[PDB]
Amino acid sequence: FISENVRGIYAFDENGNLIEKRYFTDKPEKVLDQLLKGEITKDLEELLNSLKEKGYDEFVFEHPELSRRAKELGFSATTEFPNIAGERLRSNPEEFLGENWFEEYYKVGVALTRMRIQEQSGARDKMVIQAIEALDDVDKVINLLVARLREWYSLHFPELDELLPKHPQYVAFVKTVGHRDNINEEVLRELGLSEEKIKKILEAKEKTMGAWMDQTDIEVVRQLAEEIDRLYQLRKKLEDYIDRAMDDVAPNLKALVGAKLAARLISLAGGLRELAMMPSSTIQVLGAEPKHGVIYQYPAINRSPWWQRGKIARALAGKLAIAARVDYFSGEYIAEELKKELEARIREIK
Amino acid sequence: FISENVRGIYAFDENGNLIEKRYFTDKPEKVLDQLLKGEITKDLEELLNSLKEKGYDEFVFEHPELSRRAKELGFSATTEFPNIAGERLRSNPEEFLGENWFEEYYKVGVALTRMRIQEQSGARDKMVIQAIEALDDVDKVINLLVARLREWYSLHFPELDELLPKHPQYVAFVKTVGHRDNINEEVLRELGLSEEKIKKILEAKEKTMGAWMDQTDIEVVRQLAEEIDRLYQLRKKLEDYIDRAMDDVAPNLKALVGAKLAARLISLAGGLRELAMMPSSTIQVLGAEPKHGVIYQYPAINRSPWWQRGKIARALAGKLAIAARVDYFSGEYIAEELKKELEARIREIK
Amino acid sequence: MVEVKKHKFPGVYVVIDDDGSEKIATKNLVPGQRVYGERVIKWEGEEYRIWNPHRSKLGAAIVNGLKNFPIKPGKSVLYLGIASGTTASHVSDIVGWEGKIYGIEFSPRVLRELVPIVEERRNIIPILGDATKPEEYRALVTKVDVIFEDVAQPTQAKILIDNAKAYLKRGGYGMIAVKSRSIDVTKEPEQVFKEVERELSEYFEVIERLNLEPYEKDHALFVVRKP
Amino acid sequence: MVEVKKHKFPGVYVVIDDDGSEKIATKNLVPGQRVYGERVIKWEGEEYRIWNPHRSKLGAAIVNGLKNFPIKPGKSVLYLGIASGTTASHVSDIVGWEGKIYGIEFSPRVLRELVPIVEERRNIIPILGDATKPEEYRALVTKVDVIFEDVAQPTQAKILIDNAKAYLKRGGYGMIAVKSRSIDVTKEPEQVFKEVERELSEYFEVIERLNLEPYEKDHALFVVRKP
Repeated sequence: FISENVRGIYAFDENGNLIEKRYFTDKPEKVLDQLLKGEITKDLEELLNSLKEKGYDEFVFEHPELSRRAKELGFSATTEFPNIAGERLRSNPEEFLGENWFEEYYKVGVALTRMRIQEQSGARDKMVIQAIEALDDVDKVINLLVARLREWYSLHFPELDELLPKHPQYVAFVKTVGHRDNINEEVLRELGLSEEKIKKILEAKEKTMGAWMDQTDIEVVRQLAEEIDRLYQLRKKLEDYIDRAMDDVAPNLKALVGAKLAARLISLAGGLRELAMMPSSTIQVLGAEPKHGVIYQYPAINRSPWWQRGKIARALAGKLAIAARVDYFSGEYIAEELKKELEARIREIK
Repeated sequence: FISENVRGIYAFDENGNLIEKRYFTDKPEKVLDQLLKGEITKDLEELLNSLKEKGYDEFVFEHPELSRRAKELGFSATTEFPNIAGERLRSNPEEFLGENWFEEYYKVGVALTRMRIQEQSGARDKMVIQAIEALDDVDKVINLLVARLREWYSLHFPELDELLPKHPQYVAFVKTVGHRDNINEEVLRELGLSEEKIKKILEAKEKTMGAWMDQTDIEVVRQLAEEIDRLYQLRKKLEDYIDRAMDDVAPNLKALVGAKLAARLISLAGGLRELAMMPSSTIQVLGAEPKHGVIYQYPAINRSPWWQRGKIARALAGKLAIAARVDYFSGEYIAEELKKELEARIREIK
Repeated sequence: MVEVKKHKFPGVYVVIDDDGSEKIATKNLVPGQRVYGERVIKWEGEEYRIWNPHRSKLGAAIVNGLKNFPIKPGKSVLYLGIASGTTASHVSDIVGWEGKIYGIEFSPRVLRELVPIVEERRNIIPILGDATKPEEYRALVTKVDVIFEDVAQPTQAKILIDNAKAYLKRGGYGMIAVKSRSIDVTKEPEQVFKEVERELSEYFEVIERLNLEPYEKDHALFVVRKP
Repeated sequence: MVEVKKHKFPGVYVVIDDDGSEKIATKNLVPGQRVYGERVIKWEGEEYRIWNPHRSKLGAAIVNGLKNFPIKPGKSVLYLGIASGTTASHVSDIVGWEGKIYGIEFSPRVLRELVPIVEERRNIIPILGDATKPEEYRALVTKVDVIFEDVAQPTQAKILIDNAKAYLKRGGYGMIAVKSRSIDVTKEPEQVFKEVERELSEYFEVIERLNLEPYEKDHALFVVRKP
C-alpha cells in the first residue's frame, strides 16, 4: 500500500497498481530523514487525507513507528515489510523515476548522507566536553533561579510552594496562570495536575495568607518564569547536541553506556585520547571520590546490591577500555559484540 | 503650533486657528502617558507627516524632549511653553471637546492615574527585596554562562577571547556572526567595534589556530549565546521593576540615593520597617564588612578621597534616616528639602 | 447645644457645639462620605463637615482670620500638592458641582488614597504629577481661576509662578502655604518670608499674607493675583 | 619485471612483479584516484590497482582460491558494512559504470571517508545506516543482484537474511564474511561456522565456504543463493 522512494511517497492497491503518488515538497533529504525513521511529514499526511476521500480506510506502511503514528492520527494502519508498495517501487525504479533513476538515488542518497554526517573536526570531543560542562552549569542556574522564583512568588501565594514541589510544574504555574486569581479548574487541569492536587490548590487559594500583587508586580515574576523555561529548553538542546556529536566522537562508548554517560567519561578523562590511554582499573573509579565511580550509574550496576556491583563495574570498565580505543582510532562500530559479552558475564555474576 | 489634550493632538497656526487635529487611536491614557513625558507616538507622527505634505516645515511643541525627538526624526522644531496651541486648547476646552469637556478630562485623567499608580500591597518592599536578590542572582548566572561561552567558542576561535573582553560584545559576536567564517567588515562594524579592532579581529581570524566547527557544532553554541542575551534582557526588566516599585515603596529614599541603592538599603535591612527603625550610625555601615558601607557608592562620597568621605557618609545616613521614616509612614515627598540640606553640608566638608 | 450659621465666605460655615467652642465647616458635597475621619453634624436634613484647622493649612488660615478667599463656588482650581485630599475635599464642598479641581500629587501611594474618593466626588481629577514640571500634565488640565499650592519644595516660589504663567487665568488668584524652613533651614523665618514675598511680587500683586500660628510653626499663607 | 594478465573472474586481474611474487588487482575505474594507499601499476596506458588481501577480506578470499564470485560487471550490489570503501572500491572497479553499489555503514566518521571518493566514483551511494534495521534505508536502495556483508555483529546471520528477503533479487547471490568470535567468543570456531551455515541454509542454498587463513584468524566467507 504505502512506500517511499528518493522522489516521493507512492500508493499501491493490492495488485501493484499505482493509486496516487506524491512528490516531496521540501528537499528530498530533509523529508526522507524523517519518513525513514518512522516520523510523519507534511507530504505523507496530505497523501493519506487524499486516499481517505477516495474510499480507503486500510493502510500498510513498511515501517512500524510510521503506521503507529498513523493510527493515533486517525488512520487505522498495519505494518508489513516489505509491503507490496515498496516491492514494486524497488523492483522497477525506471517505471517511476526515469531512465537515469540510479543517478537520482545517487543524488539524494549522497545529499542525505552529507546532511546526517558532521564534517571532520579535530576537537569535537573537546566540544562534547564543553556541552557536558554547560549542561552542569545550566542545572546550577536553573536551581538558583527556581529558588528565587519560589521565594518571590510565595510572597503572593506561600501555599503553592509545597503543593508543587516539582520545579517544572511550579514554573509552568507562575508562567501560565500568573496572578493567583486566574486559578480555574481547567487551567490547573491543562497543567496536568492530579484532580486531587487541583483541590488542595484551589482550596489553599481561598485561605491564602499571601500579599496582594498587581499587574506590574506579577509581570516581572512571570519574566523570571519564562526565562527559567527557556533555560529548560537550552538544557534539552545541550542534551540533543551531546547525543548527536557523540555519534562522531565515540559511537562505541555511546552504545555501551549511552551518550551522556560516555560524554561524562571523556570529560572526566580530559579528552577521548586520555580516556583511551586509561586501564580498566582507572575507568572503574573515574569521576568520583561520598561520591564513587561514575560508571556505577550503569543500569545493570545500580539495580544491584553493593556486593554484586564491583564485579560488574570491572566487566564494564574492561569493555569501555576497548570501546574507548577503537573510538579513538577508527570509530568502527563494534559495541554490539562488546555488549553481548558484557551481558553474558553479568548473568554469571548473578 | 502643536499641543495635546485629553482626546488628541491638535495643530494651530500663528493666529490660533486649527490646522489639523488627530484623535488618539489607542486608549487616551496609553497615548498621553508617553506624549506627556516627551515620547513620540504613532498618532503624533502621522499628524506631523500630514502637516509636512501641507507646506509646513516649522513646528513647536510644549515639551522639549518631544521637539528634540522630533528634529532628530526629520522635523526641524523648537520648544515653547505654553505655545499658542496649548494656550488656545486650554482656554476654550468646549470649543474642541464639547459641553461635557470636563467630564472627559475627568475620565481620562482618572484612567491615566490608575494606570500609573500601583495598587495597594502589604509586601511590595518585600517584593522589591526579591527583585534586588534576583538581580544579583542573574548577574551570577550571566557570568557563569558567559565564561562557559568563552571557553566553548574559543575551541573554534581562541583569539577572539582577548580581543572582545567586554562580555556583551563577545556574546553579540557569537550570536550574530556565528561561525568564524562569517566575519565580514560590515558585520564587525554593525556590532560597533572600533575600526581598529575590526582589524585585529579579521587579522587574528586568518591566523586562527582554532578547530573546525560545522553547522551543528555552531548552532548549539549560538543557543547558549541567545540565552545569555535573554538573560541580559531579564536583568533590564528587574532593574525596570525595581525602579517603578520603589516609587510606591520609598519615593524619598529613591530620590536621595536612586532606586537601586535605596532598594539595596531596604534589602540589607530586611524590610522598609527595619530600615526606618535604624539610626544614622547603623545605616552608615549597612551592608558591609574588604567591603564597607553600601552607601559609600553615593556619587558625592565616591568621587572624594577617603579622608573626606566619612563626614559625608554621616550627613547622608542622617538624611536617609528621615527619608526612611517618612517613606515608611506616609510616602509624602520631602526629598527635595532633604537633598538641598545635604548638598549644602557637603559643600562645607570641602 | 449644636448650632450652625453662615460665614463670611461662601461655602464656609461657622459652628458652635457642646463645649461652647466655635469651629469651621463646609457642606458635604457627597453626603455620607468621609475623607479623613472628619467630624460631621446634620443641621437640618443636610450634612456639614467640620473643617479641622489642625489637619488643614487652608483651614487654619480661615480660622486665623484669613481676609481674601478666592475659592468660591463654581471656581476652577489647580491644586498643587493635593496629597490625600483632606483640605482639598473642603474646597470641593465649596467650589461645588460647577467648580473643577485639578489635583497634582507626586507621591503615588499618597495620591492613591484620593482616587476612591473622586469616584463619587467627581469634582476632583487626581493627577499623578510633579509641580516642578507643569508641562508633564499640560494635556490633563485647563486654565483655572485659582491655583492652590502646598508643596514641600525649596523651589516653592517659582513653582507657583511657573504653574501660574501656564494655567492661571489672567487677573486670577493664587494661594501658597509657605514653610520657611523648606526654603532655607538656616535663614530666619521672617528673613525668608520677606524674600518669598519679594520674588512673588515680581510677577504677582501680593494681596495678603497670614501667619498660621498657633496651628503651624513658621508658616505663612500668601494670596496673590495674576496681573 | 612487472607483468599483468587476466584472471578467472571478470574484472579481476593477476599480476607478478619484481619480487617474482604474484598478486591480485583490478582496473582503476577512476584513473588517478587512490582510496587506501593501494599500489597502482600502469600496464599499457591503463591503470591497475593491486587488491591487497591483507586489507580486504574479499581480496583474501579470491587469493585463497574462492570458487564462486557473483560480483561481475554491470551487477548491482548491496554492501553492508561498507566502512571506508577499501574493498568496496575494488567491487566498483569490477562492477564498472553499469554496476551499482548501495553501501551501508553505521559509523559516520568511518562512512565519511568514502564520501569524497564517490564524487568521481559515482558508482557507489554512501548510505549512513544500520544493517539490523533495513527499513530505515528502504527508500534509498533497489533490489540488487548481490548482497555483500561484512559487519562486526553477533546477529550477522539474520542480518544477511533480513536484508536478503527485502532487497535481494530472487535466485540472487549473497556473500558474508563471518567472524567466529563475533557470534560467540566462547564457542569453538568450527562449532560456530557449523551453525551459521545451518541457519543460512534455512533460507539460502549455501554454495560455498572458504576460510581466510593465513590472512584472517577464524574467519569464513560464505556465498549463498536466494531460492
